[PDB]
Amino acid sequence: PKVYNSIVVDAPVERVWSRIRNFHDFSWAPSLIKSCKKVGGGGGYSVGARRLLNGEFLDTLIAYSEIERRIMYSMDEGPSPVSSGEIYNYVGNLHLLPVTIDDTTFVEWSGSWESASTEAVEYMNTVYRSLLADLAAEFTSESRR
Amino acid sequence: PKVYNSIVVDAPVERVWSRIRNFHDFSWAPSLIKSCKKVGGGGGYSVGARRLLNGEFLDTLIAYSEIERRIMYSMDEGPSPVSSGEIYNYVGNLHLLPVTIDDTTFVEWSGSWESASTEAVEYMNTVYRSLLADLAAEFTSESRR
Amino acid sequence: PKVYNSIVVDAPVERVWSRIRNFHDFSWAPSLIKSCKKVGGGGGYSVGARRLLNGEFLDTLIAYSEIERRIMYSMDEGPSPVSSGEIYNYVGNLHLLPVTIDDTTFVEWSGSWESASTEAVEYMNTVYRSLLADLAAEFTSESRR
Amino acid sequence: PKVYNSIVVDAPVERVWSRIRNFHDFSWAPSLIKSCKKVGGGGGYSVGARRLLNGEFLDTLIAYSEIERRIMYSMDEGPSPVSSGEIYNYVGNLHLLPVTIDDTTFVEWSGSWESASTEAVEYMNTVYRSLLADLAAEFTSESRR
Repeated sequence: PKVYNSIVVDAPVERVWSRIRNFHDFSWAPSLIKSCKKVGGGGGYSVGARRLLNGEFLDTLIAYSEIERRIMYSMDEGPSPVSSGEIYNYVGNLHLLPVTIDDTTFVEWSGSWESASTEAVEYMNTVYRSLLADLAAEFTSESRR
Repeated sequence: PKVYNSIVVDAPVERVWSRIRNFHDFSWAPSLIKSCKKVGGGGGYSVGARRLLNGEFLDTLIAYSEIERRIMYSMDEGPSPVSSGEIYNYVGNLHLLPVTIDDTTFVEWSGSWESASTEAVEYMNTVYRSLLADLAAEFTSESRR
Repeated sequence: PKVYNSIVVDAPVERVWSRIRNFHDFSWAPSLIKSCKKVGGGGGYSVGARRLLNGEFLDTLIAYSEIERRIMYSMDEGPSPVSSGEIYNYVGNLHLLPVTIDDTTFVEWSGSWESASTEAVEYMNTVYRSLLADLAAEFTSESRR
Repeated sequence: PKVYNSIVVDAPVERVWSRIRNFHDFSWAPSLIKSCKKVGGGGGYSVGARRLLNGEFLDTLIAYSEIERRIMYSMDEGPSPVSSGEIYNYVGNLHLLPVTIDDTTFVEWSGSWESASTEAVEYMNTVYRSLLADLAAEFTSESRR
């Protein structure tokens, strides 16, 4: 199955990227993400780097693009209904584009995986919408004053 | 050289696509496009189809994606400073994405070409911004009532 | 689930493309494809075009790229284990690249779908390998004399 | 302008990738590359990493994909005719695909840049063909014994 969620953020793309570009800095989504621990070697832009979030999501960075402003990762472990016992080949894909007419930012987040069920679809929609909502709340049409 | 312009349109992506999806229907950008004539065989979604706009832009459809909502074309002839005597390998790339949180539409338009100069850069920025501005004006935050 | 199969064909990419580029001409894979009937409007390069193969595979063209030499389609109906009762969102993706050093052709064919099982994986591997094998047999290192 | 060169290598894709996957290890192309020095922070898979080759090519890693087996970089400095005084926005794109039928590897290398001339086209074709030729020579149809 797969999910796709997107929002427009009232801040220039360079600023939004500067904030989210580090695979080991998730401080920008404090609602859902309570802890983000580096695991394995490699820094925040090093493909192969890993992280553990909330003590239960284990992610590996599988692709990074400075030029396209994209971060892609596998979710290697997670809580039900996205545990490794119920899904496989989970790939997350977070990507920015400029909205040039008013110098804002389009943010898209895709997820896809294999599974015998669609049980995880609602759950990841909820997760991604929360993460994106934090990102938007940080860059408001008035927070840009 | 290349150009990139984008806007957010206050209408659902299915509606925006329905309006722009036909390579031979350019009625949605009346400010700059005064006439759009079919040239050669193939309909509005047929790769290889061609069109003449304003009696001076000759375009060929070189790629079309219903699934990705993308139209790509070569500009084979055009007025200075985008005539075939001054540039080559012009490719235009028009593409939609949904903004899911509020059910709006992100629209991006890219152009790239080869040239001894950048003289065409300002000119195409002006063209694309006008075309996109028509698209936005048609789908206003209030025109969605 | 998904499948991916590829081969190298001893013929220039322009020749291979010329042979496979028509969504309604499948005469190049006579082993598995016994009949290919046009369904609905639109010609062989018209996105939206449909075809029925062997009286049981119903395909729709969902993307076409002359510039990238790619054909993408949904399989809307098929025999078990790829019937619409057992899988959904089947997308096939057939794409050519030149092998420039000796002027040959790389051919890749991808398939992906959603399903409660992987039962269709072996089956589509078998189908794609047969189709590609026909393509190769037609363009041999000696058939290029 | 741009260049595109490709070859088929008689070795499995995992082996070819293992050999070329490190932005700071260029030992696989000894014909043209005599020295490869790390510059700046970040390791061989860290986007932002830089290198100096032959004391004259300064490259920065701008994208890396483990999942797609791709390395992309900007050439920030180089000898004429690819010096920063004569070209700009040089991007190199090195990418592997499996040839599944016989378990070999397709290798493609693209380059693109902006320039008032095409003088660099022949020159980069020559460079890329040499680099690829080293890669092939290392993995021969008999070196796989």
